[PDB]
Amino acid sequence: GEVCPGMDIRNNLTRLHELENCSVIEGHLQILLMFKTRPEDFRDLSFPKLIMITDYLLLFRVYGLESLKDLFPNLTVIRGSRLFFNYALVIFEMVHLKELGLYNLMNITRGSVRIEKNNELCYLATIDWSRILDSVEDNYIVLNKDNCPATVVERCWTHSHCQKVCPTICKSHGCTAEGLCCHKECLGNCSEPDDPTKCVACRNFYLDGQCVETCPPPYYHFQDWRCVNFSFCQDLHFKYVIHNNKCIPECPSGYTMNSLMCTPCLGPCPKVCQILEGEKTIDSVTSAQELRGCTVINGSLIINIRGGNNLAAELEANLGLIEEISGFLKIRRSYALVSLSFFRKLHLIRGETLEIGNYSFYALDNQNLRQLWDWSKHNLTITQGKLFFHYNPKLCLSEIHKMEEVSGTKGRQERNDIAQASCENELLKFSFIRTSFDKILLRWEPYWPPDFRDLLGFMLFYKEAPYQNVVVDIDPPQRSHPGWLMRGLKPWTQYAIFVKTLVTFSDERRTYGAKSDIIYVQTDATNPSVPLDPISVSNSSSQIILKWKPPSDPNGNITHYLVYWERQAEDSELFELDYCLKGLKLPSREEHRPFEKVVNKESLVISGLRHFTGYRIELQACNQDSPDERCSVAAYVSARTMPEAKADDIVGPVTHEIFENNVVHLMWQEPKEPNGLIVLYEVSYRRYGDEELHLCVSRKHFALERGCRLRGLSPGNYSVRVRATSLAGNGSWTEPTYFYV
Amino acid sequence: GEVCPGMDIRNNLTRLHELENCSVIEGHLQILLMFKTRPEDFRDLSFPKLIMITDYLLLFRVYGLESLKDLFPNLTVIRGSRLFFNYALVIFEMVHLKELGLYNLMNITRGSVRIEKNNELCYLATIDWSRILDSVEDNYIVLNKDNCPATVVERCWTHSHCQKVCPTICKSHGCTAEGLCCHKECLGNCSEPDDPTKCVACRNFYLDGQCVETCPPPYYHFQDWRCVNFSFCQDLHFKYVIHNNKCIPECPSGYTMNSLMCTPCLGPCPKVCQILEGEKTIDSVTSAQELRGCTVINGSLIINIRGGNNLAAELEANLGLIEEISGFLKIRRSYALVSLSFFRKLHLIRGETLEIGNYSFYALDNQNLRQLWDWSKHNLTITQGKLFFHYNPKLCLSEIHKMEEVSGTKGRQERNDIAQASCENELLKFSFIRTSFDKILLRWEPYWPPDFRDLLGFMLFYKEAPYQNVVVDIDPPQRSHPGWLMRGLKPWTQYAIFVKTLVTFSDERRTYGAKSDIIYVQTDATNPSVPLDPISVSNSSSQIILKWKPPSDPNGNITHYLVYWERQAEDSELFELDYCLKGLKLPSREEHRPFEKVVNKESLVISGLRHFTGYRIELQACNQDSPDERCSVAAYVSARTMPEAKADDIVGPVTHEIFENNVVHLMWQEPKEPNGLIVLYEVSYRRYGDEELHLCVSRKHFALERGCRLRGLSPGNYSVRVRATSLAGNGSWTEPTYFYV
Amino acid sequence: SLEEEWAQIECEVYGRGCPSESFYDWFERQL
Amino acid sequence: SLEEEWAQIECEVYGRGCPSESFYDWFERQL
Repeated sequence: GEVCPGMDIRNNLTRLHELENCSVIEGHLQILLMFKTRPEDFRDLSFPKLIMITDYLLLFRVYGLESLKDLFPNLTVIRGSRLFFNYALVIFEMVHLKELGLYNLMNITRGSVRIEKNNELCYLATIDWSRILDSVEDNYIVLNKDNCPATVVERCWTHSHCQKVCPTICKSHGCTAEGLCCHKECLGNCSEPDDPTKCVACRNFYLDGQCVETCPPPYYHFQDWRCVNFSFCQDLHFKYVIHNNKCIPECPSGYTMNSLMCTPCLGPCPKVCQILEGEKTIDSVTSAQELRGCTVINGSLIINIRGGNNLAAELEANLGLIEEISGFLKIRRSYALVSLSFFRKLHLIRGETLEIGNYSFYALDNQNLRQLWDWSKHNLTITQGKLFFHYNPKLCLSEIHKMEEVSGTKGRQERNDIAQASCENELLKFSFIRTSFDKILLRWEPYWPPDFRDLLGFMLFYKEAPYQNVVVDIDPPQRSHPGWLMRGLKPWTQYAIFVKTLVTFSDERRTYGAKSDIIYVQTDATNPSVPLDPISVSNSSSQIILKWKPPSDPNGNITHYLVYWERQAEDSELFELDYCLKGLKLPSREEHRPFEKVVNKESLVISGLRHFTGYRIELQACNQDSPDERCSVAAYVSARTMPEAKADDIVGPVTHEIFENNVVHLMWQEPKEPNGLIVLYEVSYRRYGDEELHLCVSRKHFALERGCRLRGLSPGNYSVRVRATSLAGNGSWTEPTYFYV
Repeated sequence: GEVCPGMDIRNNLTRLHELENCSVIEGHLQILLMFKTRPEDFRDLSFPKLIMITDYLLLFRVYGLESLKDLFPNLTVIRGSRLFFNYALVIFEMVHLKELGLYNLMNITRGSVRIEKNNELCYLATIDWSRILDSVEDNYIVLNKDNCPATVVERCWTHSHCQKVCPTICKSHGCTAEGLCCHKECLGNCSEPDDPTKCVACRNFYLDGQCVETCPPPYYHFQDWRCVNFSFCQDLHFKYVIHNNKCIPECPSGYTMNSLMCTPCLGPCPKVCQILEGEKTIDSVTSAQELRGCTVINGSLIINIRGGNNLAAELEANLGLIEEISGFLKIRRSYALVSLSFFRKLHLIRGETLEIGNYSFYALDNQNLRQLWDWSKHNLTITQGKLFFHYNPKLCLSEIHKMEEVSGTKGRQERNDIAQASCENELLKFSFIRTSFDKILLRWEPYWPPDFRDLLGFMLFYKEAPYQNVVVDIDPPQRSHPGWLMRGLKPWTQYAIFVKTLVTFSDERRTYGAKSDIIYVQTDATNPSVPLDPISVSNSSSQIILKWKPPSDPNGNITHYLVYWERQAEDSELFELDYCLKGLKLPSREEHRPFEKVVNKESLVISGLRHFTGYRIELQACNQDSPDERCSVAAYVSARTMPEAKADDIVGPVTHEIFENNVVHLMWQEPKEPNGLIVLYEVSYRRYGDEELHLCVSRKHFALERGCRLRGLSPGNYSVRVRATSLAGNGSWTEPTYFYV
Repeated sequence: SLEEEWAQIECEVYGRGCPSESFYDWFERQL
Repeated sequence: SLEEEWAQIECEVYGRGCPSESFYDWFERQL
């Protein structure tokens, strides 16, 4: 059959007759707005040749129609390549339709079904769309009048046609009247089962009367449903491109037209933007937004923005991507515009279209246009046309001569082509520069115009310039070298400074004055900022890891970090307090000092530290090493080493002395190297046949009694065990001393 | 004698001969730079008539002179009204002088003496300046060759003249050869003692050949040394004023010339500032600084500032104080100038001097001058001359017509006198305004020029205007009422809003567009800020005074302060902890709640509170009363009442029970209403012939034993006293319970 | 509130678009 | 430092005046 594009048939049924020879519609078919059609107009109107619709089918306001079983008897597959609001089948407001009648449709590859507001429409609840569409949750079929196989009730569409159901083994390939599955590449149905050439539709692609899963080279996929040779795509190109074996109408993003395959071309994609009759005036942000991404322009550009606000950033973002101009360039009546520097990629002007009077560049009524381009690094090329310069006081003959030399149009301009203003032709130099950590002194040679009265002072412009890719009034000097001093500069910062003189535009030839060159001056360094966030962790018994963040203000190139540490002595009150009573809630935690220089590092490790010993780590940053290091103030952090697990164990033989009156004197050797200090000693003694009894020996008690002295002890065999209580926790009980009294 | 002004004699000695008839110099006398004079020129050169010098005497580079005993024999008083660097006598670099010789000087009323670098000068250490000057600490007499009364060494000046010393009783009035004191009004000396008419000089003032302490009316003091009539001062005025009976050359600050006494005239003092040949051009801040305080100008003003920076504040501060202009006014080539509004007091232009061509007001080359004056409240008067308006695009015919109508020069201007620009002649209105606490919606009727393409959008200007004494781009509407919304407005703030349309200046008659009127819109109020700094003090036992500061953000008119209070319960652990052991360090410190509304007040008083009871005072501010008060979040402060001084005293009869085995059971009644709670009870018991013994009863002990139970008590007579220890401190001991066992 | 009204007027006079021309809207586009 | 030098040059070329014409200066004013 013949392949045809999509139609939008309305008003009259004559345009429908073009479907008589179409078997596949490469597009969408819409049928709408017939208020005169009657059922007598549709009795023998049929299009059995049509089978598959690529995009979608739409029916709207169709009067006189009652069923599609005659109009579209053999319509089988709706690919749904392009969807009408995610619908491949739209049946809206059918006043006279009584049934769908489409007894050959079996699969809708993409899209949903919307059947709404169709009065008199029946045989809808008997349609099983689940076997047609992979997902039917999006189907919107509401507000209607609503032998054959039965699915979860019988499925039917007409009084004579049942709903065909193929076996699950056949999948979506279809089945014949006998139920045998079609070919794996068959879609819809098959005149002969298991035959790719006999498929009424192709599941993946159609080529040479056959159904294939892909288009072999050199054939490329077309409309995601067929395969076409390169010749057809090329013919379509001349009133289409090739990319990934697809004859897509246009290349994707990031690709350029390589004379017929798309080729990557980085960001800037060479494209020919065709202007309406080759003429367009830019006056607003939205006007320039239409030129987004353009690189080659097939027309002339006229620039006239009647604004008043600095919109240079937006213009540079939108424009500046064009490299060649076919036509002429005109600039006129630009008030807010100050320069043409935002024309980033503007290099060549072909000038095929010229302004009247043989002009390629036109300039008029420029009230603020002082500079054209950075001719030191920007190059401009002009092919044809003459330059125009008139009524532009802000632009003087120096810039005009520079641009004429750059373009190469020296012997191309005649008379009258070229006719408060910063046009300092003369040059100034700086005589003496002195720098401080925050103060800068500048000195330049004095300048005197022929009429010294025209001089009205100087303008100094300063700004912080980290990169070299680039408002103070100074009184006129009295009638040697004028100078200035500034103090508001951050240390270790680069500032761009240029001085502009102030001259009076007299009635005669005004002395244009002298401009000083831009210079970059770096402020002197000083003491850096404090390194905050100091964390010191005892990752081991005697190992301390210290981490910190670099200071907020480097104030120069940081050379190193100066670290000090000092043993932190515990409170003396702990050596005199008694804890044997109730309330045993134990709180658990110039001179030269050992110093470290952390160089090219952000962490430090400290070893050889006593267990459970506090330390006051002091941190400073220094941006200087040999000459009297400039270091910030001290940053203090407390670090405590983890105590030993054995320092709390009592060692030494426990000695006991028995008096005549059953008085026991207990001598024990304390762990002379404890976990900081021992608050008290815990003793648990128990006679045979009795219960354990607890006792506490304080530091004062241990010092005065050299241990313990129990009095009034009953006869029997005792057991003596002593536990040393330190800050790290309870220690280990002594060996059981057994004595009989 | 005759009175003469000051002289500055130099080069030649001829000009000295004018001193022959001068007895009093009303000024200073300087004698300098004679390189030809010789001692033979001064042998009989004398001026005995001269007596007193008002300001000072100066001698410099006087060659040939050796002594002043002949030149100035009778010079007696140096008043020092005007001092040469605080010196009334300067004797600098006398090469040939050998002695001062001024044997008649006796008092220097004001100033010091400087005698430096005078070689060959002797008889200096013998001069006593203390009797001459009140203070001689400022005398600078360095680097020189250096019968008679003796003062702390004899005082002399020449080989024949002694230093006259008057008795202390004579003070500075002088004394004759007999030592008798002169008259009380005499100064210097007196031919006849005690005679005001015979004084060689007047201490206070001189009048009619007599010395007086003040000038009686109508005579006024002149030069602080004499008295003159009003006729003399008036004659001096016509090539002087009267103020406080003083013929001062000029009136003091804050006074005006009342046609001949100075009269107060508030700040603006009417003064005639005479311009050099009646012409002056203002182009700089220092140029305008010369016109500070001027009110009436006798000349013409030309204004042309070739600057580029907004210096309107400085110009308004300096200028704007002038009310009348005798000459013409010209404005030309003003770039940075935007308006003439800073001419605060400029009302009348006399126009006596006119620009060539019969022009009083000239205007030319005004590149930014958009407005002249606020003609709604500012009035301008032009007497003569014609207006000029040319090459001023920023000023249009509307302002010109307004100023012509205001001045009253309608029928005074001929042809050619009057010839990107904000000149919106048409008016706009706002259609709908909606306000929120931080958001404002504006709506105005659409505007369409005859050429809608010329419209390029709208400009909205907003600023916070607390007083009515007074930058957003809006896209053009599509081809009903355009509107805008803003959200960055503080609550309860007034903002001034006016919308300006954007139109294109076409080649033909440009449509000037329409401007919208300024409006003031106040943002809606909201919940105010938190009232910080809450201080609550128990000024009494049950009185709490609460003070706070108003919230930082009122967010409306604050209606009242909402205050809540709640009893703060103490920690329960204090009711279970035992404190009888060592370590007696005592730490000393929906629902409806009682609320208060502080209205028109910043402090609150709370009564009826239990002693030593904590309270959590909650404070909020509300700018609303009836309709669902908008109150800020709670601010919490802790207040503790001062405890009672008697609640810690134990009351009730102390009971004791004696057992058979000398066991004592003590029952006491605790102060059921204590200062918060009682931590423990302190008991001190002492038998006769023994020492006091201490005991503690804890809360647990008191609860379990219902008091105390002492065991093992020796026979004798005991004394029982119990003290209750509360948070407020130690209580009062119980009555001494005496029992014999 | 003010946000919804501002959005409504923005779509009414500036045509940024609170409504997107939908399945329904295309039909009265044809009428 | 830089402040004293800046003041010196200010009085040297702009004549704001670090020195005030003194007792001495008036004499060489006459010479």
